[PDB]
Amino acid sequence: DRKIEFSLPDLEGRTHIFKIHARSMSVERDIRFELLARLCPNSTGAEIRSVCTEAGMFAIRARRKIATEKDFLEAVNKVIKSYTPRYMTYN
Amino acid sequence: TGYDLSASTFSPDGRVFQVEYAMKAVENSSTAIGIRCKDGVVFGVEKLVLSKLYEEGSNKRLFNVDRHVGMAVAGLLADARSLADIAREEASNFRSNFGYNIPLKHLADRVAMYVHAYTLYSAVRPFGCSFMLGSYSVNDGAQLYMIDPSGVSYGYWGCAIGKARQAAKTEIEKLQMKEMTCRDIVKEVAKIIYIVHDEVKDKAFELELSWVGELTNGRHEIVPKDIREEAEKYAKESLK
Amino acid sequence: SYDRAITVFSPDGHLFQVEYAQEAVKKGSTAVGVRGRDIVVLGVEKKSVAKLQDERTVRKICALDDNVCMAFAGLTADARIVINRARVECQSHRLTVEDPVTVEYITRYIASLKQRYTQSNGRRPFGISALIVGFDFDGTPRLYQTDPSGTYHAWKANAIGRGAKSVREFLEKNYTDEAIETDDLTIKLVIKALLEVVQSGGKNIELAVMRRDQSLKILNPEEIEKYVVEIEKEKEENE
Amino acid sequence: NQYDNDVTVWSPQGRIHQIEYAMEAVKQGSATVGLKSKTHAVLVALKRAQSELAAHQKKILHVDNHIGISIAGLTADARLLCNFMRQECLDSRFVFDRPLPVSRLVSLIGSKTQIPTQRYGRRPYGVGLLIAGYDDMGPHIFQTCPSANYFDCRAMSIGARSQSARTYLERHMSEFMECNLNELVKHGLRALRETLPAEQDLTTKNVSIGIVGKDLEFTIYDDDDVSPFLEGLEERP
Amino acid sequence: ERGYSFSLTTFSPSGKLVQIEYALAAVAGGAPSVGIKAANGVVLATEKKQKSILYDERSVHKVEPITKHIGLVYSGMGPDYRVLVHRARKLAQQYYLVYQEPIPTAQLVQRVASVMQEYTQSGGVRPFGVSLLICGWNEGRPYLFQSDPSGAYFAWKATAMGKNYVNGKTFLEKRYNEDLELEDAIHTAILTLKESFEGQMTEDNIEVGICNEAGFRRLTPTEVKDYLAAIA
Amino acid sequence: EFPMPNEEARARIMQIHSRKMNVSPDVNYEELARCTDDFNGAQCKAVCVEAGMIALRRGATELTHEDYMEGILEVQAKKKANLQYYA
Amino acid sequence: RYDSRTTIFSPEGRLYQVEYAMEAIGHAGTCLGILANDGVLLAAERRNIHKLLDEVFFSEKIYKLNEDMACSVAGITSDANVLTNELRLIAQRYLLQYQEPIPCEQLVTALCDIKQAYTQFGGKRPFGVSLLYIGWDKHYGFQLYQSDPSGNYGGWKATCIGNNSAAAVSMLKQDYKEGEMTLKSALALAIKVLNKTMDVSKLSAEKVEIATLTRENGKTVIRVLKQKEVEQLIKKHEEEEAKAEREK
Amino acid sequence: RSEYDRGVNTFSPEGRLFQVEYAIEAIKLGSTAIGIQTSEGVCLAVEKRITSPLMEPSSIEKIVEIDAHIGCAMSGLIKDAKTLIDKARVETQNHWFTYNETMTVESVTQAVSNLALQFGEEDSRPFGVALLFGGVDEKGPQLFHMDPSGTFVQCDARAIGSASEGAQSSLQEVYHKSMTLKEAIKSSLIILKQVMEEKLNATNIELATVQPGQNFHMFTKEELEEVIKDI
Amino acid sequence: LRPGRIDRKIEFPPPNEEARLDILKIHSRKMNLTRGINLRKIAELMPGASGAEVKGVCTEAGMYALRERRVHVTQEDFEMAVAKVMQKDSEKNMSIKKLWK
Amino acid sequence: PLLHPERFVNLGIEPPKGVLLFGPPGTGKTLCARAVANRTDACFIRVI
Amino acid sequence: SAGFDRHITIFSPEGRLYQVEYAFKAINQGGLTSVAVRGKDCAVIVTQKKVPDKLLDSSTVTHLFKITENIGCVMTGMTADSRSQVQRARYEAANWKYKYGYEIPVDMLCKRIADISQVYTQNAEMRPLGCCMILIGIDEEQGPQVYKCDPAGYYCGFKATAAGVKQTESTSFLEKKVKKKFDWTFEQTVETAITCLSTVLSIDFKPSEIEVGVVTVENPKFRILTEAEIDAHLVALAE
Ligand SMILES: Nc1ncnc2c1ncn2[C@@H]1O[C@H](COP(=O)(O)OP(=O)(O)OP(=O)(O)O)[C@@H](O)[C@H]1O
Ligand SMILES: [Mg+2]
Repeated sequence: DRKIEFSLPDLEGRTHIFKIHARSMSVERDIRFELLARLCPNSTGAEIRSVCTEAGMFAIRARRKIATEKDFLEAVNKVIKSYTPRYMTYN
Repeated sequence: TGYDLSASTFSPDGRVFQVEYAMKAVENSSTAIGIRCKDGVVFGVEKLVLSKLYEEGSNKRLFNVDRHVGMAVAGLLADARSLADIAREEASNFRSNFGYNIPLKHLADRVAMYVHAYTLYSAVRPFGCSFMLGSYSVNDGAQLYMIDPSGVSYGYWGCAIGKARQAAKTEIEKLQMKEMTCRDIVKEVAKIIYIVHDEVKDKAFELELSWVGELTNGRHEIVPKDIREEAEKYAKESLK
Repeated sequence: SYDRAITVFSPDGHLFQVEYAQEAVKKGSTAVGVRGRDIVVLGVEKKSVAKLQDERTVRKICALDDNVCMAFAGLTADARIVINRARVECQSHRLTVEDPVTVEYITRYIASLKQRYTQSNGRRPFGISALIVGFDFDGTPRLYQTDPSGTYHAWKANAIGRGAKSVREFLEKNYTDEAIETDDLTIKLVIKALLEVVQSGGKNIELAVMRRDQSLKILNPEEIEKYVVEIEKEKEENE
Repeated sequence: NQYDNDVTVWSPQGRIHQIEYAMEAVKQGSATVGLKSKTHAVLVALKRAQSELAAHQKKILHVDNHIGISIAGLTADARLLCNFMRQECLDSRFVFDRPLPVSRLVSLIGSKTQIPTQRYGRRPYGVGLLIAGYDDMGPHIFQTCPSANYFDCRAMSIGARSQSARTYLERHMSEFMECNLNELVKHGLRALRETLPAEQDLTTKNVSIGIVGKDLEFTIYDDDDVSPFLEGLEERP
Repeated sequence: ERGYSFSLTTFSPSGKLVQIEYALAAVAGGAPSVGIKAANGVVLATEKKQKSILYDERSVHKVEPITKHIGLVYSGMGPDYRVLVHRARKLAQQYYLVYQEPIPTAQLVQRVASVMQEYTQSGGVRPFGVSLLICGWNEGRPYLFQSDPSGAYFAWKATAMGKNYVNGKTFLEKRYNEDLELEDAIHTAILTLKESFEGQMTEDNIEVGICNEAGFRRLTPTEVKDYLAAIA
Repeated sequence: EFPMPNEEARARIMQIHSRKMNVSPDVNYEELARCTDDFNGAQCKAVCVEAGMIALRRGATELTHEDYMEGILEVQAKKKANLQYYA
Repeated sequence: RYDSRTTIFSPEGRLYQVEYAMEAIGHAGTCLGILANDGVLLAAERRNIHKLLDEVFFSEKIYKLNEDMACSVAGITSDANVLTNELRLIAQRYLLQYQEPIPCEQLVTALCDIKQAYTQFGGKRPFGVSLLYIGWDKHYGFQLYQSDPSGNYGGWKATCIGNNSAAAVSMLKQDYKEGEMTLKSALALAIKVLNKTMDVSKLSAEKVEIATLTRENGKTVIRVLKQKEVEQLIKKHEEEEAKAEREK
Repeated sequence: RSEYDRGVNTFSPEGRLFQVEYAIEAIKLGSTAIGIQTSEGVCLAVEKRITSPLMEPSSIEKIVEIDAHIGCAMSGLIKDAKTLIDKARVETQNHWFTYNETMTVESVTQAVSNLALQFGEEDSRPFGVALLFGGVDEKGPQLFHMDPSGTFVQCDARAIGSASEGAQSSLQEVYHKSMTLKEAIKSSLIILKQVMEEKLNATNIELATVQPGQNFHMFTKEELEEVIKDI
Repeated sequence: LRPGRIDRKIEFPPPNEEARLDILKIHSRKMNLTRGINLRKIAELMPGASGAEVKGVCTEAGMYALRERRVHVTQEDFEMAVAKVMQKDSEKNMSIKKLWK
Repeated sequence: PLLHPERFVNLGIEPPKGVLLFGPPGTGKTLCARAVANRTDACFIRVI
Repeated sequence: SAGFDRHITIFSPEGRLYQVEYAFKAINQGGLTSVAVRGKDCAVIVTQKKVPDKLLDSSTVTHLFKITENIGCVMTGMTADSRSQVQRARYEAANWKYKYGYEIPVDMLCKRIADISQVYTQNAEMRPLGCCMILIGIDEEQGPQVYKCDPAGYYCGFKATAAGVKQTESTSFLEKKVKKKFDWTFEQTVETAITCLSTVLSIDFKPSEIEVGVVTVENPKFRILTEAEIDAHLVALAE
């Protein structure tokens, strides 16, 4: 009877998912999760969890116990962007 | 399927499907009838009022092509209005280039050829309206031509177009239009229009009449209210 | 399904045909351009032409006007058309305005022509990227790159074509004010830029050198040999 | 099905689905109410603001001293149609030195809009117009749907959530003719307010009023000019 | 490669303009037509069979003249042959107006082929489903060319087109000699059509025309009758 | 033959499946039937049910026509937003 | 697929229709040209050698464009005729405007521009004709110019277009002596190459056309070799081959 | 949707043109542009989005001089933005020529939207770029935002670009009508630093203001360092 | 075809003249060749042939002797078999052949 | 409907008896189903 | 094979134009049959006049259209396309008369008509007119002439001919009839046409359903037989 569509999360939803999947993470206090949500334009919650996991992995790679915002940026790059002249046309 | 997407593609059995589809669009519209008197032509269409907010005459289907020519469209109203504009342009051009009123046969032929030209190209679609042309002049009498989306047009002694085409035809055959005048035949037209009306599927309608004949000195005009009301009364006298 | 028409936007707002035109540029030989205080240089790799063919007709660096020159990437067929229209444009601009054409103006017109060719169906985008430089600013050296999309940019130093990323990283690493303080050092810098992606001997590096209020000077093989010998001397000194 | 891509294709049922879809595009716009008394033809529109601190969009446009419209649909098509009607009214003023009658202008709009609904090359004009004006035959309220079929209405309402306004106008049809300007505007505001959800209310920042009268030219009331009409309205039950 | 067999302005991955070969196949499914060039003249012969005796044989002629010294024979679609012959006549008259000399057969063939090519370069225009066989007598030497929908033209000494063209070609190079004359060429055309002809060859069923120095003329049914009687 | 319900059929179906629910007299079922082209009887019943739930979501004691239109939207999983180019 | 029309760019950035047009060139008959110190020549193979086919033009593959230019042809016959007619038109237009013969490269550039325009604008298929050019001009003298269906040209000393092009070009590069070839040596090399470039043995003279360009007293006479000299070259190559196998 | 989104001439069953919305999606790929309209003037702050240190920072254009009294902020396709900006300049020059007066921001924005409306109206595709027109006129300082559909509306403080949503929300939280130019610049720079991936400095943004009396001022490097000091 | 799965790609080109002579001598070993048999000329008369065609030539040369009811084959039988086996099919329509100049 | 059937029977509303959770993979439909099973307080049957 | 029948300009693999064949099949949609017979000094055409409605004006249902005074036609097929084709034919005849003086011969007339049909069938712009055109007219030095000429653009002269749904059977009947040489008189020509149509239709041929037009050498004017002459011909035919 009822058909519920699970569309891709919006910016508020993506920020909420980022907060959900980083609550147990050993992160810094200054991480702008809104920026991370905006850097994943069309990404599911599973991709957000993958981004958080990859940020933790990056901060583990170097012997650090806290995942900084740089690690989250690198994780976003590796998860979303990995899988410039094209972006040169847009500004 | 496959051959019905464009108006320029012939079917394997050899029929332009788009024209038939446009015909089916006309059949989906309300009934419009025209009866030729012994001395004129009378038009009557069943104009449904879709919403009560309308203005008792909005989007009327009775169009004056010229002083003597009237059109009683049934079908897609935008296409009908465009075709009325084309017919008016053709009549004006004929009058300007020849000096006299365009004969109904010639006007019907030209407007039909304009209609048929829109079933020849893929970039255009056939007209979704069917219309009938009526006029009177002492030189050539009363004429009534019906043109459908195909572009075919021959004269009619009495014709109907719309949903209840068939019932209007069965009832109009039992009328001796060859000898009756345009006075009582208007009451007859109202009665037939009232017979061909579902009234349980169509909520309401506003009956509008039109005629052209000897009593209207050869001109086409809206039927006067002071006799349209009596035509309506005769229609109510008939139980259906 | 959104990459078969130039005038169709993808759901994420991408004109994929334009990016596919960009992809043709990366399949061309690299062109390196860096501007100095009194010098503008256009490095170009050669494809080591066949033993039985004449190089005179495989010219890749051409001058639009007497003091503006461009090096392209991508297909030569589109590049020749672009260069011809640019020459006609600079001559026409000289006709209407007696001032000589500006490198900025010629770059803008080339970008406009490319944009007009990527604006409707039935017109394939110009799959060439041009490195336009010149002293047309009447005392100021300028360098410009036109993407096949229709956008142009001013670069202190830039590379196009195959291996452009490596040369761009190299130049970003060592394009300094001290590196381009003299013409010889700038030409040497072009040489080191082209050496990494084009590993070969001579005649595989073509350099176009234009001085202030001068004409285009395509360096002969002897000159590039002497410069590469100088670079070898510098690197042996480093070791 | 596969008869849903072009205006020049006919469905087997005898319908043109592109025209029906264009007719739906009116419902994507805000509700607009237009109604006429014996001497005045008022139209009231609800304005949506994209952001809180963005100005409310213009919904009632000026065409001539005796022609005013309220747009409900595509902004591009609405502005194109408004420009066309402004040009036609200017041409009529220049050639005949008389105001263009509302019926003739509406017929011209129907004729112009019909062409995109018949030949390939451009989509139908996906905007519904509530044309109001004065001429020798009295006030007029025309509704021009994108199907190129226009209706002469006593009190029409188009746009999103316009059925409540249409029902209210249907209920109070009789009183409209014998009403002054203030009562006509109040009835239009009530019809518009019937469209709003329970939480929202008729404020001065999202309501525009356009009036054409016997001796009153077209005037568009926005913001504080709406307040004289807005005050005095009975609170919704 | 069925996906590239529709458009005329696209190349197959193998590089074949498929619609041209399709038009050629339509040509080869047409009525037989044979032309032989003799040392003194050129002979054009096509079979003209109606589905019934109900058809006036003399109303439509497959062999038509372009100038006083140029003929036309075809194998394929007649309606396309009519526009082709009209264009050939216009081109010949234009050349005559410009140069005040009867147009050379090679030049006429080249211009006609250029007309044929004009319909093979854009979508929405169909290639001419007919191949022409062009006679001529220029500078005291006979001419014979074939123009294809592809736009290619050659200089056939003697060839057979249309249905069963392979059989006609095999008959040629057997009974064809380079040093024949007009009557032997007419006879060779008669037999070449004969083995590509179903049924009796009546004076109405076969239309021929010689193209010697006196100019091109369509042989009247009497001449065809006596020539056939000599052959039979 | 069981055909897809037409305008009158759809209006009648919505009337039948809204009989048990407190519905405003102002609902125009004819307008609803026009708005639900290519709807089967099950989809019309779902329209009525979803209209009821949309009324219940707002805490409304009685249904409205706009509730029915929103239920029509929700039946086909469509979501309506204020498009920035539709004004 | 991304070959529906020429204007389509592949995701890799390749004009698939253009590449299709070039790959289709190998269907054409073998054409080659050798640049020598004293002149330049062209050599062509007649695919159609039917005895029922009369040879009236004697220039079906090699066309004269200007008083000092000539071109060989390989590709679609209709496109070939169109390009050669346009070549003559451009040549005469330049002659009318400047009153001097075209410097060869300008005319080749004009054709290449036309071909590029055809491969760029929609609704037009690329010209499936690759044609070689020969000519002499006051600026660089004898030149051999190559044209591709995409409009990319290039100066060359010796090439081959058509059937088995790669083998002919490879053996050209193997046994061409730069700056030491005379017109007689160029003719001998062309005959040697055409012998095994085509599968047909004995290199029949009727199946091969050769045209040579010479600079005599400032006249630039274009000569198409008649059957007699072609047969003489064939017998010369046969006797050379017999001498070569004498070592065996 | 795939059968309804292959052209601007096709209507979706919802009535939406599923090609204008893709053009709106295109503007989301550009760098964030922020404009605030205050009584003292209009400020425009954008993100440079530099891709290489060798590129000249002034080469790419995000804020431009439409006229001496109007500045425009860009977000989206470079080519479409350049075409629209040139059209704005030409139209403002035409208005000055014909009427001997500076065009209102309303009128120049309408003129640009007139070109933005012709996306297949038979004299192509929608212009995938959003413009923020800011300037002063006889009505005072004004800010206008235009979208690819040509829909243009006055905005008190509009943010467009990659971070349009978050910057717009913080703008709603931080904007009031009694704001002066200095606090407008400070708040806009703070919001930009909040929504910018890279650390805010003087080379990764350009700031421009238009105040009554003064002309279009684009902040220089020294002025940029001065204003980013306190933030 | 990647190495590790197909380590060596061995190509079988059509036999050359010496290879064709070897195949002819292999497939005519049990045949009663006449004194005037020069199998090298038969190899030369089969340019660009395949090993199966070389064997088919021997088979047809023997079948000619079978037709004539003899157990020996002559050079003429081999020459006629060369023509019967190596008979190709051409375009047969000069129209199609002349599309490409 | 399971926890508070009174909110529906009073208004005569028959609740839907089925849901189709559809969307792109990874959007969280299975997560929502697991959350439903976590607080269903009734018989939850996962069909293999 | 079956995918090539959607565009008129596309050739079938066997070399056929399926759209033209479909247009030919569209001729039978009218459900009518027309037959034309040529006598020694007259040409007679008869055709069905189906009026399946009492309210139709039988005067306006006539399929006999007069191109000119000495040229007549009968149009079988789809009605609107046939009417368009006759208007085109009248225009062509009037233009020929204006441009060359003497009246257009029948063969030339619908040879021009067939040329129009052929250019329609070559360039894919409009669908071919699904209507067969049968022409008559007395021409000097050649006697009576009747030419049938079709949507494909194929025109021919006929001693007798017919087109419509019942075409093959009528042509077979005429083959059986036009093999016995006899005086093809006006009376005999009309009688044989009526017998052809009646036998192929197996209908008693009430005079109200057949309409006949004939041109004669004695009276070279297209004349449509009214009810009285048609009935007289039928009764002379029966006895
Ligand atoms: N909205 C969300 N909020 C939080 N986490 C989410 C959300 N959506 C997905 N996730 C995370 O993504 C993971 C995988 O998602 P899930 O298993 O629900 O996928 P699904 O939508 O059912 O897709 P599939 O089509 O593969 O079945 C979950 O375990 C959860 O951690
Ligand atoms: Mg799951």
